[PDB]
Amino acid sequence: GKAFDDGAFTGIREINLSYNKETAIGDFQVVYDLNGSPYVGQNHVSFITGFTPVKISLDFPSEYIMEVSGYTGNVSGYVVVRSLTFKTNKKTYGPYGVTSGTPFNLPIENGLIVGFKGSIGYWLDYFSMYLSL
Amino acid sequence: GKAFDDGAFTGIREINLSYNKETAIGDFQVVYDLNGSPYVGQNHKSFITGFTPVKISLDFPSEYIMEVSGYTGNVSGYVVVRSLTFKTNKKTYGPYGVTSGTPFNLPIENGLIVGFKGSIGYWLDYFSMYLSL
Amino acid sequence: GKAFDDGAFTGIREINLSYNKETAIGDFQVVYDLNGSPYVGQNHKSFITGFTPVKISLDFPSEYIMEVSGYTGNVSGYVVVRSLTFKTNKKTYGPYGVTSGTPFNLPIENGLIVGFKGSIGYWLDYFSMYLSL
Amino acid sequence: GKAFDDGAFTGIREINLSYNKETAIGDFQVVYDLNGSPYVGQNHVSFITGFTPVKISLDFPSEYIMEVSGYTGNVSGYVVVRSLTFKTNKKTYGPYGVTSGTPFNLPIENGLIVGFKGSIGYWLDYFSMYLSL
Amino acid sequence: QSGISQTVIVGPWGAK
Amino acid sequence: QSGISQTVIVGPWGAKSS
Amino acid sequence: QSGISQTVIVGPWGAK
Amino acid sequence: QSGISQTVIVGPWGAK
Ligand SMILES: OC[C@H]1O[C@@H](O)[C@H](O)[C@@H](O)[C@H]1O
Ligand SMILES: OC[C@H]1O[C@@H](O)[C@H](O)[C@@H](O)[C@H]1O
Ligand SMILES: OC[C@H]1O[C@@H](O)[C@H](O)[C@@H](O)[C@H]1O
Ligand SMILES: OC[C@H]1O[C@@H](O)[C@H](O)[C@@H](O)[C@H]1O
Repeated sequence: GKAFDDGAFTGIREINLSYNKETAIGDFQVVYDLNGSPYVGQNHVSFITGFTPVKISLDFPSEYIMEVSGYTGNVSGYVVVRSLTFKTNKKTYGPYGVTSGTPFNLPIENGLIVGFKGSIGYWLDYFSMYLSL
Repeated sequence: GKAFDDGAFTGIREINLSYNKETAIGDFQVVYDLNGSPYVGQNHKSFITGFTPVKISLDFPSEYIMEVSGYTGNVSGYVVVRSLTFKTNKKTYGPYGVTSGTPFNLPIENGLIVGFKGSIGYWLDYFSMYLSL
Repeated sequence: GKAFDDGAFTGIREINLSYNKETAIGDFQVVYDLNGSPYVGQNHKSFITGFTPVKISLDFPSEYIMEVSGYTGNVSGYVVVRSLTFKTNKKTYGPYGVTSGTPFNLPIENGLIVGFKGSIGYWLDYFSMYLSL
Repeated sequence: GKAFDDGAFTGIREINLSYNKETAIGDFQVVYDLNGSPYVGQNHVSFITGFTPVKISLDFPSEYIMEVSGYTGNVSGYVVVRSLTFKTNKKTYGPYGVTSGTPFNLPIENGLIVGFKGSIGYWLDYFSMYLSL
Repeated sequence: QSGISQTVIVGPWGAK
Repeated sequence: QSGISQTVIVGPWGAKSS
Repeated sequence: QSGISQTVIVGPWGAK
Repeated sequence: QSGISQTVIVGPWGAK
């Protein structure tokens, strides 16, 4: 897929992703906070269409992500991120996608997610997160 | 179990743990680096015995942990850490324990594990890791 | 004066300031690096005019500031920043302004300056710097 | 002089230094905090005697240093730290020594001093500070 | 603030 | 905590603020 | 060093 | 890179 790297910012305001409940995560875009002002990140789109859009609007800065979890597994021959769930100090967003396969979860006791990087072809191949105090 | 918190240090030099092929992880102790000098962490022991000891001696500072993975699962009605695997930039240590239950894994692209905290009763109930640049 | 706070970024590409050999530092504007891309910070201008412009273009990312020094002192009954000098790993820029009053200097052994904040009325009243690894 | 480097810790609990009204700072020793436990740093002593001892006991962790200032100057042909002042959120300790020469000051808006390194011969030749969140 | 240094902490994994 | 990232800040130098 | 700020990064999860 | 944690360091002040 096409690799992307948004870099690090001051926080997260909104997450816009698309998914297909029978395959995996597709598009991924983040509206970051950049020193008190919204910063619209690049929209990383799937090579194909047919996904269901989802807008996760956080009540920044009082609301923030405390845990990210999901599943990885095959879609055709490719290993991709099939599902994602975002848990904040206020609500749980998701799960979005196929909740089967190999699970993974990242609970954060102290710190914040301040950026994303990864790769997207037909689906989200993989992703990493920038963490900071 | 009895909670413990080693706190944060400069790095990791050696990890000493014990496991039982039929249950889970038992004892856990770490030799940290504190500004260039070894610092021996308190030995966190299980309430029982019958475990197999394992010594992971890292070639500090050229060798460091890049990924920690394992499994959590029910043992005698308790959710505990049944297995642990440590992957450094030089080799893989483990798996130690029982590779059954729900997997988890924490790969690190940039940064270092500099401390551990958790709880141990008959077995390792849970644990968290301090991360830093 | 009017307070400003650019916030924290990933690096510094260019610094644009103005001074007067008889008073102090006037205008201050920074072009930051934001995850590989230039980010033009707001231009913080003096309430008055008559200053001499100075452009400090750094050879990012190979060139970075290693020390900031200057002088603070009384001008028209106010305490302000009268002079500034920026020393990088390649060259020394300045001093710009009046080198009279109380000196100050911030040498950096490890780390980077990634942001500025302060206040400007007729002149630069004060300023602080964001530091990061 | 003889160089020293205490490294970085969790915080500062007590500072023990000595000075002479006619020369400069002599001995320097710090009792750090290491994850909640006091850690006595090595006592860095002058090659000579005749200094006046000072003990700065901070009300850790509610009290912490917000600014360190002092003077550097020539003493018997050597450039040394002639005076030091420690300002916390509760009180100001010092100045200790002679406030003659070139002043320097390090005010901290956000963050903490967590370690010291430097050199001491007859007097404190120079010093640097570790900063962290 | 407090005079205690902070660091990122991830987890816990295991029992809740 | 809050959802805002923080960094070390040194200063200010100039007019007194505290 | 270089003039670029660093941050802790965890992952990746998904394809190797 | 290094198995050693790093910290911001400012200074030195005094003799060069
Ligand atoms: O997303 C799954 C796959 O999508 C394809 O379009 C691409 O060629 C592969 O490299 C992989 O990214
Ligand atoms: O290790 C699993 C369990 O072990 C028991 O000994 C202890 O009483 C429990 O609280 C729990 O820790
Ligand atoms: O810059 C020096 C001064 O400039 C004046 O214009 C302003 O009213 C003062 O508050 C102070 O900022
Ligand atoms: O402290 C000032 C001087 O003290 C002397 O004892 C030492 O030999 C010098 O190198 C210098 O350190």
